[PDB]
Parts: sequence; structure tokens; C-alpha cells
Amino acid sequence: YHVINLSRHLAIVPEWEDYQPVFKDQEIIRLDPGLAFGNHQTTQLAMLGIERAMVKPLTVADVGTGSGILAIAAHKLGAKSVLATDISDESMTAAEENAALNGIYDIALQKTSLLADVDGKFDLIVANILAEILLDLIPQLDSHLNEDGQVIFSGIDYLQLPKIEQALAENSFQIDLKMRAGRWIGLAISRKH
Amino acid sequence: KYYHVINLSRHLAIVPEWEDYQPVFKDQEIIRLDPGGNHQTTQLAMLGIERAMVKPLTVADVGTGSGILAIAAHKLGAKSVLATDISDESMTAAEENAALNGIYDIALQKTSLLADVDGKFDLIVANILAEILLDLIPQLDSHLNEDGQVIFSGIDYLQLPKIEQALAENSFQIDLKMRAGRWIGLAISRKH
Repeated sequence: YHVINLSRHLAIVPEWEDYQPVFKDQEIIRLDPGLAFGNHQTTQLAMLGIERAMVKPLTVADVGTGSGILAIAAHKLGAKSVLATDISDESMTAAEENAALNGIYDIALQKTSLLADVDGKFDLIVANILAEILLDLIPQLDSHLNEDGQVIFSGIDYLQLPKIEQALAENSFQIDLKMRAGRWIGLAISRKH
Repeated sequence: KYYHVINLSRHLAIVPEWEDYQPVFKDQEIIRLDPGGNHQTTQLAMLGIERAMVKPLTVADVGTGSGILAIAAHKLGAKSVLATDISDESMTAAEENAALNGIYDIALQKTSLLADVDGKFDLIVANILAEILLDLIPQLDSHLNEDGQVIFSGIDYLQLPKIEQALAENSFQIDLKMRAGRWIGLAISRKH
């Protein structure tokens, strides 16, 4: 373990480290490796999408939050609100504890599969999860997305992209930005316009 | 043409010199431009720069045009920035746009690509036609520091296979490929 530089404005650091970034305004996100949850490439793709999308405070749902990394980054980047969801107790623990390590106590957490039983709508839905689960998320997006709502997917293997692209088209979503690092794909998504 | 605010990212917006813009986020940097390639290719190159600038890097912006990418790199905390173009009009625009943002230490050189450029850089940025990028590719090695990175934008997706070929032949690899509409941006580094 050491510092994972994601961008000019984001680095990830293990909780024990005493790290001073050369850029004083580069945000440092502390994570506890002893807790559950990831993939550095897919995290970076999702983060670049969030950096692109967050031109004003947006309401955010981070689906399949795992360690909470993306929910935490969204909060630091000025989200209007953040809901983080996952299926496991240990994700709920990791997200809360990792948030707290970064001095954040107001990220809302819900133990739930995808967006089942999530009442509100959001400006930004973010999901770094495997493509077969994304396929189940796609038909849920519309009813949980504000008008002008945007979506960021990551964790897509390149071989899975046709199936993702077809399901997005079928649900009237377009891809504004496609990113590929190694075999991994990230997408910035909005309603067909 | 008419020019409006271009909201690039959380940390950057491009604003026409005259336009009074108060960003919602207090710390979203504003780049002022007179008048002010296009939106899409600029945004891809910017994402590349945002990803790459994890510490102060020495930067070369090739085919600078308005000087937008040179200025953005400077604002994101580049150690130094050299901007090149063949055109006298571009040299003027880049100088004036830099001054409009209170920047006076971007180096400017009127030259084709990296011919006549002495020295090497941590980061080479070029948002230009793919045909010109093809000529730039063999110039990269001798102008790039070890662990140096290269950002290309301005590629139409149909012209990508020839760029990929020329990069491979010059012992470069693509770390990140970005596509928005028909436009391609690339983050590039030395192979192994």
C-alpha cells in the first residue's frame, strides 16, 4: 500500500499514512484496508466522470458503494446530497467508517439491492459494479433520475459493452462519453436527446 | 460567432472575456478567452490533463491555437509551460489570452510541432488534426522525460487506427482512450 494518485484533485491514501500532497488543494481520501472493499482503473474512470459532471451541486446516488470511495469523493466535490447503497452489512460499515476517517458524517446509507425501495430521484446516479448487475440497474434508472439527470457507470469489461450499449438504447439513454483503460470501460450517460 | 460559458468540469470553466460569470462553486477556476478546435476536443484534452497533473509537470502544448490548453495546464499548477504554433495569429492570441488570465510566464515559440524545440517535458499536449499528429508522433521520444506522458485530442474516430499504428511503431502505449461523439482523446506513455 501507498498513495494512489487518481487526478490533480484526488488521491487515495491508506488510513495509517501521514501524507502531505505537493498540491495543497489535492483532496486526500483516507480508506481503511482492513475493512471490506477496489480496482484502481475502474475507480479512476468513475472519478473522471464525476469530475466532469459536477459543475454545480448535484444530488447523488452511489449504487453498490462498496468501500464508499465514490460517495465520499462526490461529497468532497460539492454534492448537494449523497445516498450510498449496497447489499452487505460490511459495505455499510466500510462506507460509514471510511466517511468518518475523512471527517464526513452526513452521507446517507441504505442497505438495499440496486435502487429497490429508494424513494427519491437524483441528478447523478453513479455505479462501479459488474456489467451483469448494471444490466439489472439500467431499467431502474428512469424512475430515479431527475430531468437533465446524468449517470456514470464503471466496472464494464470491454466484451460486455455491446450488451450495455443495447440496454441503454432500449431504455432511451445515450452515451456522452466513453472511456477505456486496459480492458475496463467507463461511461457518462444521459437521457436520449 | 456567438460565444457562451463552457462548463468543462468541477474545477474549470471557460468564459468569454466580456461575460460576467459567477460560478456556483467558489473555487471553480475561470479561464477568460478572447473570442473563445471545438468544445468536445478541448474537453477530452482537459480530462487528460486533469488525470495527468498529480504534481507540477513541465508542459509542452503543441499547436496551441488560442492557448487554452497551455493556460489550463498553468492554472492546474504546471511547473512550466511552453506553447508552440506555426501561426503568428496564434502566438498573439495565446499571449493575449494568457495576460487576460494574469499569466506572463508561458513560453511561446513559433515553430512547426517540436522542430527547433530544445529540451524535454513531463507532459506533451496536442489537440490538432490527426494528419499532423502523425508527424508529431516520431518527435515525441526526444522531447519526453522518463515517465513522461502525452495527451492527444482532435482525432476523428475513423483516423484512430493509423494513430494507434504509428504509436506502436514508436514504442508508445495508450493508457486511456476517451470518445465523445466522433472525437477521440488519448493518454499515452512509453511502452514498458
